Amino acid sequence: STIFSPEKALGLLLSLKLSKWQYITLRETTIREGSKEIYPSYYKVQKAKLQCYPPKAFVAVTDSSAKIALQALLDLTVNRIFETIRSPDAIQNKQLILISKWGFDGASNQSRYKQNIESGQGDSSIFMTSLVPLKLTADGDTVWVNPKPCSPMYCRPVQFSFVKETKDVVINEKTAMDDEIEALVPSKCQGHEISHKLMMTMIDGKICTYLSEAACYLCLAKEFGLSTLHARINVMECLLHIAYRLDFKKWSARGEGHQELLHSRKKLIQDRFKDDLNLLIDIVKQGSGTTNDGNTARRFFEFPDKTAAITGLDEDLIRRFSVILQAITSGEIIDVPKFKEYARTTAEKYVELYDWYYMSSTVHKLLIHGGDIIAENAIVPIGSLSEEASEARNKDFRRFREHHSRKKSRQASNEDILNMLIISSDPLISFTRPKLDAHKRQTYFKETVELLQLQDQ
Amino acid sequence: TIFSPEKALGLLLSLKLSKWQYITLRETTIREGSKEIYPSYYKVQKAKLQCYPPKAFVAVTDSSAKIALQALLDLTVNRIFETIRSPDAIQNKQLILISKWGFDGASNQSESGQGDSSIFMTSLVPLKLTADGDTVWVNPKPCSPMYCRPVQFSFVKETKDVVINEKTAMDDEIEALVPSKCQGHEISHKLMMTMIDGKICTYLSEACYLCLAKVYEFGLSTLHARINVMECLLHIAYRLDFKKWSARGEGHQELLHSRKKLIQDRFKDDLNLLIDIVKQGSGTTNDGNTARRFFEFPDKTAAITGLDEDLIRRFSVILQAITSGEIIDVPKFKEYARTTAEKYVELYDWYYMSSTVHKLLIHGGDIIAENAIVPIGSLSEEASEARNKDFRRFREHHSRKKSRQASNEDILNMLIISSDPLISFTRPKLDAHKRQTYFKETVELLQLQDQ
Ligand code: NA
Ligand SMILES: [Zn+2]
Ligand SMILES: [Zn+2]
Repeated sequence: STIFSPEKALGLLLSLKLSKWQYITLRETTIREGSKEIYPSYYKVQKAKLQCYPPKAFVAVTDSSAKIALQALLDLTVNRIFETIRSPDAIQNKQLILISKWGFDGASNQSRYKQNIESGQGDSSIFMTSLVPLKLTADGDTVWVNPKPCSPMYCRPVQFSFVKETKDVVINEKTAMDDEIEALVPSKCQGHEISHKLMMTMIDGKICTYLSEAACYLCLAKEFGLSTLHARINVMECLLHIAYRLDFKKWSARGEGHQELLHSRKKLIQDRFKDDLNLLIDIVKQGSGTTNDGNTARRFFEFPDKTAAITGLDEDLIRRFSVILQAITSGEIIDVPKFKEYARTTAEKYVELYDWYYMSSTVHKLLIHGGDIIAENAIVPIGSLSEEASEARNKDFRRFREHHSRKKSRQASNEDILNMLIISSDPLISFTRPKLDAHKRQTYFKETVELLQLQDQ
Repeated sequence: TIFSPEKALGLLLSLKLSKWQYITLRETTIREGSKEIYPSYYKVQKAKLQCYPPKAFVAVTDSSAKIALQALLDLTVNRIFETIRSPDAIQNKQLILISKWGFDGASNQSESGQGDSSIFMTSLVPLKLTADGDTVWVNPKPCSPMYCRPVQFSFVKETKDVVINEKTAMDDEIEALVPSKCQGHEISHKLMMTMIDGKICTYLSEACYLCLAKVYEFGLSTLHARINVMECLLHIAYRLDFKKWSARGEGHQELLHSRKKLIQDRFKDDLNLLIDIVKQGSGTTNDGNTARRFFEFPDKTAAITGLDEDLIRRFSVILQAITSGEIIDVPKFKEYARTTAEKYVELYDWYYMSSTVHKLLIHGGDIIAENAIVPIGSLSEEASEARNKDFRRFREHHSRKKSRQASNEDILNMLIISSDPLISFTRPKLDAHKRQTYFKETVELLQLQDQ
């Protein structure tokens, strides 16, 4: 009776970032011109939103943290997965196997630059634990399978607190998860009974050394959890470091008078980013040396034509690295053979231009082993997704503050972001969301969509 | 296509849609099996170009922006003709377009941005198109910003000088007005400077009959109406402890100041509002943005100030009707003002009502009825607030020296698009913003109850 389902409307809502009253006015104004099979009522959309939420008795929103009980979240997901299977009349109901993925990561944030003058409340540092469902197995066969195993569209939020990622809080979160994992592991839906097998694979290198108290093969033709956030930042930094040394073109600035003009070049480029782009590109807040958020790296690659004029780097190289990071962070399906050729050539262009600066471990793992990592669905979006939430609460806090107190508006923000994270990671809602945002449509390059083989023009 | 490019462009403004929100909205609407809905953004952008006057006086500096009204009137006349049902007006030997003009200034507070951020805007409104004395076209919203054509806005504090400076600078371009041309008809222009308050009139020159309601002390500025009523309510709130008009008295000043800071503190911990904060010269630099938030939540403001909630919402509903620019049910408004007035004396007969509150409640119906409400000012404020947002977006991809003009360039255009006669003819009766904020009593006064 309506072109857009209430759930499909909710998709269009997220894909466009439309407000409640923009959608109501969009509806009314589109009716008054003679067509009502298009959009449902917002009453129907609000109900579709409510259907994504888990029960209110399992959701803990403080002025600090936010937590869902892992039992409640898995059961919620199972139900919404069944509503996307073509004919959920499966034969094995004695046992279904839902294979799921989990992990955690942390991101930082800065609201312009405001020291001794705070623009609101919030630690500007978020720590999020997430879960992703992978395969639905009955007697050894695939019944339903995740179409985007590394997209944030299936990155369910479990518990995010606005705390810095300590070695302790990592171990604290592992045992806090392992216990609620090791304790309860059943589920029920639509007559079938579903057990859960969880794998902690959304983990980077530093977390692994924590949990244990503690190499290429020489790189054959004839590897770890790659964070989208970590890839985007450590490549910007690698490109910046090359830019500072363009005067002498040597990896080590240890030589006679090289350090003298590296700092000279670095200050020229730092100033160029501030007045040409309003970017604090390498400005340090004494937190071991590089307080560059994912926001800073995102804007460093947003305009390859301009970053090259600022840094003195080659535009071809910069655009190549940006297109790659876009494909990674989209969460969409990447044409692995088409990607490997693009990565293999980007590497060739690197040594063509800057063979003197050795490739960072992150750049090596990206360009040289990135094709395989994509192919084995081993890319971790908790990082970038955790940051995008932080940017979105500080936005919500500045909106709620105008009619609520600080301690109350700070929780109304944690309440709303948990919801926004649930709708966006909902299997039935994500089942009909556009392959690329209005944001992704505007920003992604010609080469990027070509790598994603997207017919979502 | 269901939406015309101009009608889509209206939907664009009414929703505050970005270029890429509209493109994705279109694509996503096709991908679900329906094309006939929205036109291309190139066709929408072409419609935007059609509102602009030529390179004749695209004058956007790092400071000001100005259009010659000859180019603007000819522009307006042409866009007015595109809205008449049957332009078979036989009498074309002389057409009389009667238009309205004036100017007003607004201030602003928030220094990280660029700009003096105090704006002074001169605007023009077309009223009637006369053929041999007969109505050919008539303004459907004579006080709405939807027909408030911008002539020149400079970022200057409204000085005594710049008023007279603007008066003769406008007066000269008047006598030099050649009759406009469109569709074989010849249109002469008669302008009246009535969008003017009492302040401007005493400059140019170097009352109640014992009250009788069934210009009217010059009219009513929407910007000044919201501020001078908020301030009147606050002054009542500060003196609630002793219930006397005079702030003098035995230690009254001591507890009046105590109440004023109590309420000022409530408006910060509850609302993040600077209610009477001064940055220059022992003053009361309350923005039009500040008055909008003072009335946005009458149930909450009343707990803060200790005032009667009914009264606050009543004053808010009225100021919303005034500022909407839409047509107000004059008989239904007069009854609403005349009852709000009764409620005022019911609660606070001890505080004499300010002249602005008197003019509104007692003479406001008639001022509405004679379309004597001036939106210059609030429009200048919404423009000023909208440049600071473009500056914050353009700066993040452009230098300051260019972003300071790219903002002035874009704001003049959006003031033109919003004041374009053909676009406003098919614009939604009330914004997406007005949907969320306007109260039931407000919509009923505009009689938009079912839209
Ligand atoms: Na508005
Ligand atoms: Zn290797
Ligand atoms: Zn009177």
